[PDB]
Amino acid sequence: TPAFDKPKVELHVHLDGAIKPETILYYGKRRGIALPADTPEELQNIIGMDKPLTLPDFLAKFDYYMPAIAGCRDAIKRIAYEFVEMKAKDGVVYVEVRYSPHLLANSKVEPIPWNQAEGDLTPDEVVSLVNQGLQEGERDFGVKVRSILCCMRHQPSWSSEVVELCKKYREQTVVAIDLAGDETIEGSSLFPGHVQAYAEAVKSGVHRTVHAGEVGSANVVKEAVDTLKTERLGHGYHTLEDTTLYNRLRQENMHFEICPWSSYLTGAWKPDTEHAVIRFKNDQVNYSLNTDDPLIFKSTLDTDYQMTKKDMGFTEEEFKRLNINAAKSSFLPEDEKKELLDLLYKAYR
Ligand SMILES: CCCCCC(=O)Nc1nc(-c2ccc(O)cc2)c(-c2ccc(O)cc2)s1
Ligand SMILES: [Zn+2]
Repeated sequence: TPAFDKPKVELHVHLDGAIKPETILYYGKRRGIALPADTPEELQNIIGMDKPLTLPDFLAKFDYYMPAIAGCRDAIKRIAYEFVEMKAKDGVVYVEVRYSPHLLANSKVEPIPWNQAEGDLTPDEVVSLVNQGLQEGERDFGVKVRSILCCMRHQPSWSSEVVELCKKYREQTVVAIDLAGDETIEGSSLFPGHVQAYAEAVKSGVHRTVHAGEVGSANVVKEAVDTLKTERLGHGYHTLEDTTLYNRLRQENMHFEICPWSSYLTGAWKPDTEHAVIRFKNDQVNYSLNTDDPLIFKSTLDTDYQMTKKDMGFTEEEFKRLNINAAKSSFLPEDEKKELLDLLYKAYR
């Protein structure tokens, strides 16, 4: 039953919310971290969702699984390897994947993530292993992979390690910075650790994306654009609350990272209304379709397309239009960006 059986691209998906239950539950055994269940199927039920949660309830899910994988050096490279296959099974020819170095680390990170004890595995080593997993992954499954390192809203003191990690591992495989986390923290956009991590990126031409607009206000989005200088938005749904902001960003041909299934499940979208993507579709916006976290949302790429295929009208034409846009909007070098594009064109006709 796949809603769109063509090659796809995906620009908004998190490593740490795309681990197989099997693998989480594997490192749980392999190292003594007691999880809330012992066969994969009920993990995917506990560590998964089907109503709007609360925000507390959502973050706590991260408190379950993460410490099985974080701190373990091979679970790292492994979730990365497993990630890439997960995508070839979706039909994706190009993915940028994101995650926070920090939150798979247990050494040289204040504060130590997830309640872990100290350690041996630094933020910087984290990225290295992710590169390996992902780029072996590329070689066997046939996906083009870049990564993207996430700044965290509630930790602007990490942010500098993030842009500089970005610079340290550039195309190999890192292409962009992000800002992610609770976008509802008061003033987190303009916290100086972040404003400067983003000005560093401009400076040293690392590409940029931001979650804004998802669960937070139009002003979150403008801060993103005007102050952190994003090239793309993470979700951006609330953009439509500010008509000039929207209008301008339609003039600017900005890229919105839509996540349709993601958004219902978060409250981000109110099940009564006109889904924002339907607007973006009717106004010809530059958006892309994305799962965001397929673990928590017990989902796959096809699920997102299915939601819109059958709940919101979307045609094959449209589906194709948006992978196009997605490719165009990628943080790939320009030579490779047009190579993606021609793949997509030959496959699309
Ligand atoms: C309730 C629905 C709202 C959804 C929107 C939201 O706030 N998203 C978030 N993403 C992460 C996140 C980001 C990157 C990452 O690598 C892992 C998680 C959060 C996090 C979760 C736990 C935490 O300690 C801090 C932020 S909170
Ligand atoms: Zn996200």
